[PDB]
Amino acid sequence: EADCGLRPLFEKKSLEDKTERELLESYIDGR
Amino acid sequence: DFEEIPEEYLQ
Amino acid sequence: IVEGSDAEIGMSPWQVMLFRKSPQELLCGASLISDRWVLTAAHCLLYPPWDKNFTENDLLVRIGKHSRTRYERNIEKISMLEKIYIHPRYNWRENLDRDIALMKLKKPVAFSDYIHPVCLPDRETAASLLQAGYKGRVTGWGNLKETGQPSVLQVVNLPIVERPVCKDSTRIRITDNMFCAGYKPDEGKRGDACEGDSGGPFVMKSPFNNRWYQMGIVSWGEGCDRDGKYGFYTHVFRLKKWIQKVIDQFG
Ligand SMILES: N[C@@H](C(=O)N1CCC[C@H]1C(=O)NCc1ccncc1)C(c1ccccc1)c1ccccc1
Ligand SMILES: *[C@@H]1O[C@H](CO)[C@@H](O)[C@H](O)[C@H]1NC(C)=O
Ligand code: NA
Ligand code: NA
Repeated sequence: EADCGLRPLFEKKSLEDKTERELLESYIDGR
Repeated sequence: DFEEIPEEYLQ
Repeated sequence: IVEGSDAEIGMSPWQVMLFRKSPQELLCGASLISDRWVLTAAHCLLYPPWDKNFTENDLLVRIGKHSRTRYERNIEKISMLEKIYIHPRYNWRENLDRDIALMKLKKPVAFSDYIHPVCLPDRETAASLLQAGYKGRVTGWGNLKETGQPSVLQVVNLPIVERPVCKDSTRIRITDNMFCAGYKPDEGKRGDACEGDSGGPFVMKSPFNNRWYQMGIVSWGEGCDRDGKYGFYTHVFRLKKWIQKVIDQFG
């Protein structure tokens, strides 16, 4: 879907869940 | 220990 | 999920519960990839060593759930299966190679705050994110310990492990259609999938476009959360050509 992977209660309202930052901090590629 | 689901789904 | 935590509401809106009709019980996890298609592990549906061979009418899929056992009125949606598709080269005899299956629903499920599909990776997203040390997220209603069961959906974030370390941890023959994840004994964090979490998603949030991608399917392990053991996941991108072939032919 064009809208896949975007959560109504998080990405769609620009709210972060409590641990997604842990994932981001592990992603070195491309920063 | 599961709550019964509506009968329509088991039809 | 061992050594995880309670999910937040709407944290994993692609989560699917595969539910056995009789006896009423959790069969496996799964994930929503469109309004008509659910992805799971083949061994959730077919595993002859354990006399497991489910047909469509044996099962329901329950979407939008948080509580394990409650009927979540006005929130969850319960769908019937039209057809099961198991990978034609799923190796249940040896090592669960190509542990992947699709289910087409009889009717489209309505999206909501609690129900929304995950993306499947492209080659570039897979190449970028499937790297040792990069963390993904595993969710499920499976056992809390190897040797009880959760009130609500559990979540744990785990790092992908170097392939030689995966190989050296096990006597099972690993293939390119698998990857493994988990902390090492030294690392001082733990966590794992366990029985009942099979078929659920290992997801990663792309830092390029801020979308969640399903990179893996909970497949197998030796125990749960054992030091020096790792969880093994079906490599979704490596099997995507099959996924697309099924959906193009039958969708
Ligand atoms: N423990 C076995 C396993 O995971 N098997 C058996 C068939 C189904 C799946 C399962 O329960 N998957 C769910 C799972 C279990 C533990 N953590 C995470 C998910 C495994 C094995 C791998 C591949 C093929 C056969 C068996 C195993 C590994 C080493 C020694 C013996 C068995
Ligand atoms: C699984 O069950 C189906 C349904 O009858 C059957 O056609 C198939 O041969 C079975 N496969 C195995 C490996 O038992
Ligand atoms: Na080995
Ligand atoms: Na471990």
